[PDB]
Amino acid sequence: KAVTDMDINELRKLMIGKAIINSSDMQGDLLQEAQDVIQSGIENNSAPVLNIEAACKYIKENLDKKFGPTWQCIIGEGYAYDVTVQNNTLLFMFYNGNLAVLIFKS
Amino acid sequence: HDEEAIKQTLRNKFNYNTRECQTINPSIRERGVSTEPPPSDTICGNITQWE
Repeated sequence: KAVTDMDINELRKLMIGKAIINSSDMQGDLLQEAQDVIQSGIENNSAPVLNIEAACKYIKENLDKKFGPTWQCIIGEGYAYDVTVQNNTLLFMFYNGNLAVLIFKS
Repeated sequence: HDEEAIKQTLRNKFNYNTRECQTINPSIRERGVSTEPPPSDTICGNITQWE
């Protein structure tokens, strides 16, 4: 039982609300506001089949009003990127399963 | 008394009073201010299903 009983397919099915943060470069108080908004927005726009474009459009509009005029966030199953951002303007957190989310302020 | 003397005589300390008035002016100063935005750094992140 426990970890041995658990399987990758089983783990994904068992928990869909688990939140994992891989890279943090933004102030913690700012991260708390951003994390609550992104999780709520993705679930609302997830629909029958998750849309990468749909999730980004909702996140981009919310972030621009929330902090600064030019805010760019990209979410993909797998990607390699080099990004130049302002100090404490980049937060990296990936959702449980094959979902990687990158949000930064330019 | 001459007419010119009478004209001078007509003016009196009580008859004519002269007051000097000036307006306070702040001293002009020259100052240089330089603004430069927060340092920005390049970040590269690679995400994989296993990671």
